[PDB]
Amino acid sequence: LGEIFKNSQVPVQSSMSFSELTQVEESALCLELLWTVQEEGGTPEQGVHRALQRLAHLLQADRCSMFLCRSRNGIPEVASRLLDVTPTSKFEDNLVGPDKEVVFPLDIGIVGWAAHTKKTHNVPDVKKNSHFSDFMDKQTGYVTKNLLATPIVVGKEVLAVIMAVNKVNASEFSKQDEEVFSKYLNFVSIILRLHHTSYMYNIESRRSQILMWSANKVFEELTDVERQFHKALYTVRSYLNCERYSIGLLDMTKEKEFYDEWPIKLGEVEPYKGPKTPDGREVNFYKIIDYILHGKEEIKVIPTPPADHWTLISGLPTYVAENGFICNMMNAPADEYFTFQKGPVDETGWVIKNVLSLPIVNKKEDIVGVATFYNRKDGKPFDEHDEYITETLTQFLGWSLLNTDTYDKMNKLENRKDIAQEMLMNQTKATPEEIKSILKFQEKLNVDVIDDCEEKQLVAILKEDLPDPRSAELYEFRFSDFPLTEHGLIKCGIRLFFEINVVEKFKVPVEVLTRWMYTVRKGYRAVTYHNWRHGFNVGQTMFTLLMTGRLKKYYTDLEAFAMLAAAFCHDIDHRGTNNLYQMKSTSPLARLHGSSILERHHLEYSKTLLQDESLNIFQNLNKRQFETVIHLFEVAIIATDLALYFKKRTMFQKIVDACEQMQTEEEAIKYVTVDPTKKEIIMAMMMTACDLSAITKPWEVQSQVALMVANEFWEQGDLERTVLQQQPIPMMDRNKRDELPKLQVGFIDFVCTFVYKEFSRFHKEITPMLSGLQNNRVEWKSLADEYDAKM
Amino acid sequence: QFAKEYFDRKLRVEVLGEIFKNSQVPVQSSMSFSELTQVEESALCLELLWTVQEEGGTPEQGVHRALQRLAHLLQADRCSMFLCRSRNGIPEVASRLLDVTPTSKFEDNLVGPDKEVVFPLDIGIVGWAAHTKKTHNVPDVKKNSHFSDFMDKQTGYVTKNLLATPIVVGKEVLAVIMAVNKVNASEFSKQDEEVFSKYLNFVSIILRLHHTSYMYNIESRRSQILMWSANKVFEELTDVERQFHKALYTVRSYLNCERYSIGLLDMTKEKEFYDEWPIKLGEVEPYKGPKTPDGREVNFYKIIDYILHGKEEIKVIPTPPADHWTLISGLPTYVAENGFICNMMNAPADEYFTFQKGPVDETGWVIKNVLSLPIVNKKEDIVGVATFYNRKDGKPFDEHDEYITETLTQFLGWSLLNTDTYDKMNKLENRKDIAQEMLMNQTKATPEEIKSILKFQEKLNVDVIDDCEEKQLVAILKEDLPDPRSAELYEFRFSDFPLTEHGLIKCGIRLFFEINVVEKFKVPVEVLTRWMYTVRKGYRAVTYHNWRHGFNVGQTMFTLLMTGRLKKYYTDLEAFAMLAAAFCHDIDHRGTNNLYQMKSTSPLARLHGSSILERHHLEYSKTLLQDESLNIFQNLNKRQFETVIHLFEVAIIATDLALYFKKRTMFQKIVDACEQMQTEEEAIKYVTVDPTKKEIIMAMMMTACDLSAITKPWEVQSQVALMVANEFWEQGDLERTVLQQQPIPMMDRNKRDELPKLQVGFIDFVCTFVYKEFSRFHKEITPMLSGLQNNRVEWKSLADEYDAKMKV
Amino acid sequence: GPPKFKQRQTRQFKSGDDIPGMEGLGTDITAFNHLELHELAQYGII
Amino acid sequence: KGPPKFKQRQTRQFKSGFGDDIPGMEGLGTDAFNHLELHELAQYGII
Ligand SMILES: Nc1nc2c(ncn2[C@@H]2O[C@H](COP(=O)(O)O)[C@@H](O)[C@H]2O)c(=O)[nH]1
Ligand SMILES: Nc1nc2c(ncn2[C@@H]2O[C@H](COP(=O)(O)O)[C@@H](O)[C@H]2O)c(=O)[nH]1
Ligand SMILES: Nc1nc2c(ncn2[C@@H]2O[C@@H]3COP(=O)(O)O[C@H]3[C@H]2O)c(=O)[nH]1
Ligand SMILES: Nc1nc2c(ncn2[C@@H]2O[C@@H]3COP(=O)(O)O[C@H]3[C@H]2O)c(=O)[nH]1
Ligand SMILES: [Mg+2]
Ligand SMILES: [Mg+2]
Ligand SMILES: [Zn+2]
Ligand SMILES: [Zn+2]
Repeated sequence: LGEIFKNSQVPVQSSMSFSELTQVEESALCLELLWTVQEEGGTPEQGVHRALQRLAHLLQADRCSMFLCRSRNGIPEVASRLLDVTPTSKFEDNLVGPDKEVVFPLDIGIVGWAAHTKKTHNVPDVKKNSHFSDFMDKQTGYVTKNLLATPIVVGKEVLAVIMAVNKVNASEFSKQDEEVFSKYLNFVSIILRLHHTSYMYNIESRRSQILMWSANKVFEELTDVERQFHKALYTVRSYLNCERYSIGLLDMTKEKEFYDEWPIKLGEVEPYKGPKTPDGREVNFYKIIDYILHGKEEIKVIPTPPADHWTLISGLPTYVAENGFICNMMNAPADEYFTFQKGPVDETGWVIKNVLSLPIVNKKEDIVGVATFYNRKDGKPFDEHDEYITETLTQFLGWSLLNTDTYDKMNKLENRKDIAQEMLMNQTKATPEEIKSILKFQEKLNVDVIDDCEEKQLVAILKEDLPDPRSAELYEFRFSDFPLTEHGLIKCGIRLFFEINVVEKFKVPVEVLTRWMYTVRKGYRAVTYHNWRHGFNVGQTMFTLLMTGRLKKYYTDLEAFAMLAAAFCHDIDHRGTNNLYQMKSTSPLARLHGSSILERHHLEYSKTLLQDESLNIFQNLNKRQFETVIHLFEVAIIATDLALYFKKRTMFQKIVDACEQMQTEEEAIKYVTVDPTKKEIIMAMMMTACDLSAITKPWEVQSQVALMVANEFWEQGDLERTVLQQQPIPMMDRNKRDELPKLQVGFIDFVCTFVYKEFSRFHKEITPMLSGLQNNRVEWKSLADEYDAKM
Repeated sequence: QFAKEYFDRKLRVEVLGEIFKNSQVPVQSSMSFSELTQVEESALCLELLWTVQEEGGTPEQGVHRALQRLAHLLQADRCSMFLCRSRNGIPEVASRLLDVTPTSKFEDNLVGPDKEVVFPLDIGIVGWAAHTKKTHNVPDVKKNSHFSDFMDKQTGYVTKNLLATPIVVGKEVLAVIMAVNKVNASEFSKQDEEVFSKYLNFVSIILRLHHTSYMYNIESRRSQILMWSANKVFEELTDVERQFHKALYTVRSYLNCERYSIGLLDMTKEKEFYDEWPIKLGEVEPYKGPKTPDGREVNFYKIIDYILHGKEEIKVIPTPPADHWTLISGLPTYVAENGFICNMMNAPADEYFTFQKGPVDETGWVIKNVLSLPIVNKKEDIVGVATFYNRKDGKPFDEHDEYITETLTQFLGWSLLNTDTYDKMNKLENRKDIAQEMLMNQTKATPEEIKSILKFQEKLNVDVIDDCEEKQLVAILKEDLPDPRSAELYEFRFSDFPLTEHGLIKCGIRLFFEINVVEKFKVPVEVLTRWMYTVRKGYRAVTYHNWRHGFNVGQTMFTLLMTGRLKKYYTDLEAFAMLAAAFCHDIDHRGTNNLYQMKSTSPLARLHGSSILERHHLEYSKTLLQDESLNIFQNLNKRQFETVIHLFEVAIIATDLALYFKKRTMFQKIVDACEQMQTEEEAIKYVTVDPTKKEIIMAMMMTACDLSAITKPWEVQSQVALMVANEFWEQGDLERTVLQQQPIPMMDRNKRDELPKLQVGFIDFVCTFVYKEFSRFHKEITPMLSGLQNNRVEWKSLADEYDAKMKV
Repeated sequence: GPPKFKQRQTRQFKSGDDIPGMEGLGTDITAFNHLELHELAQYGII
Repeated sequence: KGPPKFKQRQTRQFKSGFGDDIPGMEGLGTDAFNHLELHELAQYGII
């Protein structure tokens, strides 16, 4: 006993010294314990088991144990992982499966107090501590009279609590035992830190993959809530890692129709009583999407599910819809409140073990759906990490609800635009009475309202009811529309279309042509100057240029057809305000079209008119010819913008100079025709000349037209002053009315003179136009100088 | 004796504590690993065990401690550590610890990023060791085929023997450990390799801990970048610039870069014809220069800079010059041209790219590392180039940072759906507004049409402006309008056949004047006339649902309110709104039933789920009322206007027959309750107390007015039934030709002779209930029902003739 | 010459016939007396 | 019995909303003739 004093005896055999051998064997065993973690394919539980066996051997204790720490619903708890670990014990028998664990909340149990305090706790007598619990002792029939537990804390977080119980050869765990425990559990802490870091990396990788795939599927196509949610969930199937999960979508109709409210207010039907979302809507799951992953990988959709549906049999989805909480539940059927299915859920042997239900939340914090995730692939209950992943997924879906709403708004806007355009086309299109007012088939052919007459007969009868082209000076630059009514202008326009020999050549219908002419007239508004009279004047000027000006030799019949049509439709639906007011007033036209707002609007409207089969004047020509006509139409209408003409003046001048040096007309025709760009430039200049042709009219017509233009510009300036609070330019200012002559002189010297000078140089037959302009300028000078005399 | 180690086993706890405490702190020095007793070897193992337990710090300290331990265990010198990296999918090895010697301080051994030496895996035996992931032990390295002498030339130190073992975790190599120039001997030793491996086990443990922590950190950064980008993208719809700026600025804390910028390319693919003219004519030479794979010119139209190294500023340069510090080097243009992910370390050292070799903003910031990535469409078309400059840590960009930024740019490229959708939304909204404005201009009555009715110019001699008081206009209009007694507007037997449509407009304005609402609510006369003419023009030219049907329905309601004495339950404002809704209950009727709208999938059917045409009429009436010129409800309070709008909705929606069929029973109950009241005033109070009762009665009045043609005399009824039959036959023809479906017997022309019988089946099924209940409610509506019965008899007679015609 | 650079990675996330159950997801569809059920359809009321 | 306690939604993490608080957004939403024409052209309102 105590007779011989303590000494570090040298064994000579099998050992140099007791302490030296102890240190050597301890170092070797610790090295092997560290190498355990490097053995890929194993688990940290095996290393912890080896460490606990060594600790039990060294401390002369019994039944070493480990309790892992979880966090559910925001509260921590512990669960036994390794129990009754003793020296020379099998790992498989010692490990506790997820279905046999005992869960302790932090507030009960010595394990709970150790985890909460994050410090070593050594209790010599369990009966003297209020934190001791008898749950495990009564469950397993084991008596404990000594405890020593230190938590495994890394990163200010507890992973496990490891204890030793009932020292066999003593009644107390001394301080040295506590120190040895602390160091060995530091090594176990290294192992558990490695494991926890790997688990964190896997969790974050799963979360990032979920976000990638949800973003890829959401931005793939703009669809509704159901299809988008189905795509996202079906894609992130693998990364959820759940045996089975579902999503239920609630109805979003926050208000009832007035005819469904009468029985409620009259008392015929009792008021609704039952679950309600925080917004106040009745909890009505209108669709359930079930994803089956345990076997056969089934996916099913239940529209208007019954209350007998296995997802809704328990009250958890309805509870989530009512409250909006995140519900984490372990051993759900054992719970009394929610009444889960204790037995098999369906015909196959599947039972509900753990449930995780989260709500999908709109921008307005409304509840759009409830996503319920059932038992995990492994037997372990849902941790805080699974809650993190599923919460991120549900937040992403609630955000993509914006894309769903935008798709719905897209559909509504498209439908409203289609309805408005159709109604506008119905209003604008010429009525059959208006067509009959021109194509008098009833009073001349003796036929019923229904048209079954031959096209040639229609051409022949219409050609006898149109104004004579030689009379009314339709071929002359002096043509004045003042003595003609608008119906006469329509008739003259149809006659102009007939005179170039394109109705018979391209087999355009007579009724279609008349309807198109009348619709084009009705498209022009009732503004002072940019009305149907201006459109017909431009069309007649283009016809004069093509026929009298001998420019038709540069263009084919189809091209001339396009020129006449675009000249007639060059100013369609003009509101009376130029591009500057469109930009300054932030009109929808300016927001839709960037450059040449009015020209692009006219082109779009005229192409819309040509799209309809009842107005398509180019109905019977080839596809390539139609594409050519559309391109010609675009060029002609866009060229009417005077900025483009100002930019291309020099190009046209170069073309004219090149053509002037040739002594043979055939050579000039060959030079122009072979290059489509030259034809397009000449066409743009022709359109500009047609638009400005009002200047070249005789003096009375020019004076009246200039007065009309001035009256339109003054109205625009007054409206700009009223609604834009800006001072108009002197040209558009009404108070500068007496300044009208001088300005016009400038307009002749700045814009119009170049076009007609270059056209007179290019073609001598267009000489009168320029001449007329000069005469008009002289007259305006006589009005400007008088103003200087009036001053 | 007789007690062998038992007492020692009892006291072993104190010994373990003592040895742990007294061997944790002190550091032991020993040589050659073979002149060492097991005790000090165990103590060394405990030292390195403690060193593994970092408890905070950096892995390089523990690696260096282990390296010097190995240096004085192997009798070698100048041990080294090479960290393996990956750039552009190419693995490389850099030097992290150089010339590790026993009793050598750690600071001198560490190699900063500035002075690191990088070897490709095809250069040096370190490269082969990292490639094969196997232990290599080479003497006489000058005779080896893999040895590279570049480091020896750089440092002036000769090597003769070496033993390099790569550190590999998870099939990935992290570092290569070298021991060189064994002293007093050559060839190393097999036991030297064994101890090398058994301590590189400690080194691998440390490296595995550090690598797992780093991988977790980068994955967390990627996940948070994804979260923040998704949160900012889904906030609202916006164009490319603002969306990209929000997404890139919100994640500035997770991108460990001192500076980074984004440059956006011009998206215009084709040019206008007038811009193409100079090129085609040859006056301007064709553009030669950088071009994206899609063929567009490489033009950066806007650049956003994010400066984070000093004072945080976000410079936005619209149309940046080529002098901009991002574009002076060719990297952004190279990325725009090719679309490769470019990782550049030591950027100024490169020759192809003219990166600035000094400070760029006069703030002392010098470009060291660059990472440039392209952003693509769904069509694999480049939209922008994102350039991330030198890393915060100073180390060159590796595969992990490339992963993070590549995921960010992939998300940004996917996010362009919300920009294309934004542009489409703007275009669709603008086109809808333009179409509605032009439709309203086409539909609204011209001033000439107003002057036709309101002849102010012929009685006040103004002829120019409506500068007169409202009393003058009222007096002028009252004389012109027809007298209600002369035109039989009050009678139930009124027929619109003699009158013209202009006469119908005049009679409608007269009806509005009769109920005394123009004067009380101060409805402008010109506004009222314009609204009436606009409502007339809104009705299409269909056979039955034309302006005449709307006028007949309005006049029937006027008769019910005045002659039928049903105005007792309704106030003046309710009667006004009710008449206005009656006149517009069938506005803009295409000429088809709701079933045709549903089957044909018309835009109306997709826009409105149920009661399609009725909701369309209500929406169009509200659109008419929105215009100030057409708004007869101008001078009304907000509450009164809300009441009028509610009455409009109820009336126009209840116009349909399915709702009436579903709600017949409540009207029957109301009539039954009112029938038992002993006094008229009690019934009036009972009806007027509950608003729902008034709404039900008004809906039933809508239904009665809508079918009023049945109660007209036989001459009117025959023509009206012929019109309705013609409309239904036209719809049936449309269904047969377009929808390729056989129509119901009513809409089939072949069942034309069956029109009488069906009308009988109509009269006793839909109209008889409502008219009988109204007759029971008010005896003044007794003639209507009476007339209905007479009409039925006539139809019955015709049916009998049919029964004869097919009997023979 | 330019250094060798990494090509763009698109196959991994490149990836509804593929997604089962989408056929019954595009549109969702939800009263009178016994005799009225046929007469209403006869007259086109519904 | 009472329902088990459940965690509340972490709306505080991303509560933030959209606006111009991001620096540099004020200039981010939106982005030819002869000398004599510069004034005469604008005086006629042609441009
Ligand atoms: N001062 C003046 N300007 C005119 C005259 N004729 C046309 N313009 C200008 O030329 C423009 C032609 O545009 P468009 O007719 O294609 O809409 C007009 O809007 C107007 O600004 C005119 O006789 N006098
Ligand atoms: N068989 C038959 N149906 C009618 C008659 N008058 C109206 N209807 C039906 O009742 C509907 C009333 O709704 P509304 O079209 O007037 O808004 C008509 O569309 C039509 O279906 C009729 O005289 N005979
Ligand atoms: N059967 C058994 N019970 C244990 C073991 N370790 C702890 N316990 C008991 O489980 C109990 C859990 O709560 P306590 O910490 O209060 O007390 C604990 C011990 O009484 C063990 O290894 N085996
Ligand atoms: N001067 C010096 N060279 C070293 C050191 N460690 C390795 N090297 C050498 O750097 C070289 C890099 O390429 P090698 O692998 O072929 O061979 C390596 C060694 O020869 C060291 O600590 N100091
Ligand atoms: Mg124009
Ligand atoms: Mg209707
Ligand atoms: Zn014009
Ligand atoms: Zn009707």
